[PDB]
Amino acid sequence: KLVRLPGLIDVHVHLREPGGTHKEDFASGTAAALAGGITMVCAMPNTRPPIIDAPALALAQKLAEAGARCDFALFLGAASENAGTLGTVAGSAAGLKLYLNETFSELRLDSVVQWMEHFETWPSHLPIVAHAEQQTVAAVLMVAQLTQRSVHICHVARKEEILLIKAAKARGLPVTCEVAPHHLFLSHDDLERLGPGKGEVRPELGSRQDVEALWENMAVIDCFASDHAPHTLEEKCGSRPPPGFPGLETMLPLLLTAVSEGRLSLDDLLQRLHHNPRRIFHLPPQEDTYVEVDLEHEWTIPSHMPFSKAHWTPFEGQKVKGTVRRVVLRGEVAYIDGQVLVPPGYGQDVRKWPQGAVPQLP
Amino acid sequence: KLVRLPGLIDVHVHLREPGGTHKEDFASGTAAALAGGITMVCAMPNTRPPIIDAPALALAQKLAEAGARCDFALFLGAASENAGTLGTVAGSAAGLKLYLNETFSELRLDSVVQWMEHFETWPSHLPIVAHAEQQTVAAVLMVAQLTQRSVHICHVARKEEILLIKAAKARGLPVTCEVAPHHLFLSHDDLERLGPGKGEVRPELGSRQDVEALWENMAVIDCFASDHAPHTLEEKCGSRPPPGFPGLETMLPLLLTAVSEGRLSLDDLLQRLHHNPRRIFHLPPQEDTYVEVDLEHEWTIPSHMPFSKAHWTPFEGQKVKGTVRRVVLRGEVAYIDGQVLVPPGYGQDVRKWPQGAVPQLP
Ligand SMILES: NC(=O)N[C@@H](CC(=O)O)C(=O)O
Ligand SMILES: NC(=O)N[C@@H](CC(=O)O)C(=O)O
Ligand SMILES: [Zn+2]
Ligand SMILES: [Zn+2]
Ligand SMILES: [Zn+2]
Ligand SMILES: [Zn+2]
Ligand SMILES: [Zn+2]
Ligand SMILES: [Zn+2]
Ligand SMILES: [Zn+2]
Ligand SMILES: [Zn+2]
Repeated sequence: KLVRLPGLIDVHVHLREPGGTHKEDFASGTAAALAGGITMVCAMPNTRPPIIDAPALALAQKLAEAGARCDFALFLGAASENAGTLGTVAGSAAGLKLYLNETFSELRLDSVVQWMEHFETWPSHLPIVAHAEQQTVAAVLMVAQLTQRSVHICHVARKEEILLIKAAKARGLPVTCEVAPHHLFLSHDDLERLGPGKGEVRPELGSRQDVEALWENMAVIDCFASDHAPHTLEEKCGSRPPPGFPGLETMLPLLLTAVSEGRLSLDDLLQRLHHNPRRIFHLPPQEDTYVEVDLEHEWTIPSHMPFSKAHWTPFEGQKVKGTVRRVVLRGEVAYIDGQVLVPPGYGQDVRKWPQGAVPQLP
Repeated sequence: KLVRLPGLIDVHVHLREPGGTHKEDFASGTAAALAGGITMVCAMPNTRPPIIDAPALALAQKLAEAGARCDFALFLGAASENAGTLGTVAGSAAGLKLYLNETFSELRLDSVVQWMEHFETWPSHLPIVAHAEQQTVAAVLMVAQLTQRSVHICHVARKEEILLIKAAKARGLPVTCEVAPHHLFLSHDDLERLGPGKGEVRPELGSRQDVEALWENMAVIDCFASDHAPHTLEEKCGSRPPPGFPGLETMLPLLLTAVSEGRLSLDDLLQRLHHNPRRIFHLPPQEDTYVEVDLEHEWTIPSHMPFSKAHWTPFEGQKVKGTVRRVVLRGEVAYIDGQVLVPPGYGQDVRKWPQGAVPQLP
């Protein structure tokens, strides 16, 4: 007996095209999404070239329309030079992404004044998301208040961060957040097995107390999002390991395992992988789109999942219960039992759909 | 320049059919919905016969399928005799409605033990909503905790209630709520004009401080819902006035006026009349469905709106800015500039759509 889920949405993925296609491309990363029960992805802008201007966005749109197998929206990235220049193209993006800490990105921002300039110039009705760790969460919240608008915090990883966000929500402030599976299912206790190269990720793996705090504060977590961040094993284990884990293919199995154990409900999961992504990013419905899962199937995560070009996973050896059996996307069988059945280019840019524009006052 | 909104959802309406069709019927009440920019309604069970058993639900379903012009879901009502009897039909309903205070209903419940029995027997994945005023909010929240599940509070009207819910949300409890337009836009100050018969409503009109508290605590309000509760003028002004206001045709114009004044954003409105109704009640998308509004049109609410058989309104004389110009429902023009263009029976029971079933574990 299979359970029918709606089309799940991952608001934080790295698909590496353009410029990093040995790590992943639209075709492989969206194959990984479908096999993970994800029918729509929002792709981050820290590509090569980075998606920080209209020409780069135009290139990325065509690459995605030609390669993606599931539907998508593309983020724009904030830079030290582009505030006030994105107004014509802003509504065509998923949102604007700010990189406020050190990670796998060249998109620095040297001053909180540059953050303020982005919050002041980006259209006020369109999403802003931030990589903002520890005190940076409080700092970007201050900027959001000074400019009288909302902010969404990416990959919340620490007790410190979730409690800060909790306090802000208690004061009625417009902040939402997401949490990635590795910050719920891995911790410092896994660093010995992973080793120092594989274990590199930003935000770093937290303590057991960090993990426990995120679970205890599930009500504060608006979304789950993988932060699928593929790099090859050679890169992860070489002389300058880049931070990040692949995660599209493992996210839903890990979370289904937790549902089966009573750690959260099926509804809690569907709020965080479907309804709340829709409402925070004003992402449209996908007609005739659903995911069939088998909640009884027990299996062990292998050394690499089938699709991501990362060809490794930090969750190797974990026992899970729940698997994706079938995905239907806009009336076509997209995935069955390990076979992707829609070609590169089947996926579409949801921001071009009439129902995918973010509503605004004239 | 018109603004395109998604199809709005009203999770709390009284359509009076069966048994009260001089006040409203499915055809007139859903005409009123469309003219108010509402494309899906959830109809309360305090009809004659009340929708408290499978035969009554079967009757109501056929009446709604034949009369409704927009899409709908039907609530079941809790009674003193039906706990544990609704399991076969529960998933076909919008949810289960508990009447916990005195109002226009015969659906009493004499004991909190009966509340507990409903919370214990109703399927745990399906919505429960309550008419629960003042301390009754705290009491039903206690029952929800004892039985380890969620509850949604209907028509929150008082500072006392919104602050209680706020405290519960700060403790991570699974409670949501809605607010009706008359508790945002009318107060004790309007009782002299309305008079004692027209002014009868449950919850009663609040003080200026109650109204101010709901506005100040907008972040706590998950949904707007009209509690469209039509009665004729003769009934409202006769010897035993029933409580309730019609409200489908005035809700969106009143709220658009508030958006235009900067009291809440367009997004705040769309969360509360579209995204949050969807996610709390697991209501499906409506394909090719949207509402076009004119935000500049100023007008004064007349003594009765065109469609509701109530043929009166408590908002008469209020100046509003914003009007519904066009509604498209599932690819057909449903409403233009005062003309309803879909017949009775165009609307469908969204719980019968494959995408309209509430997901559950096997
Ligand atoms: N999280 C990571 O460790 N790496 C991400 C970037 C990010 O989300 O910061 C990547 O793109 O590799
Ligand atoms: N609110 C009212 O005053 N009346 C409503 C019932 C209700 O929502 O309690 C009605 O059905 O007339
Ligand atoms: Zn990041
Ligand atoms: Zn993110
Ligand atoms: Zn990232
Ligand atoms: Zn939206
Ligand atoms: Zn009521
Ligand atoms: Zn209600
Ligand atoms: Zn009611
Ligand atoms: Zn749902």
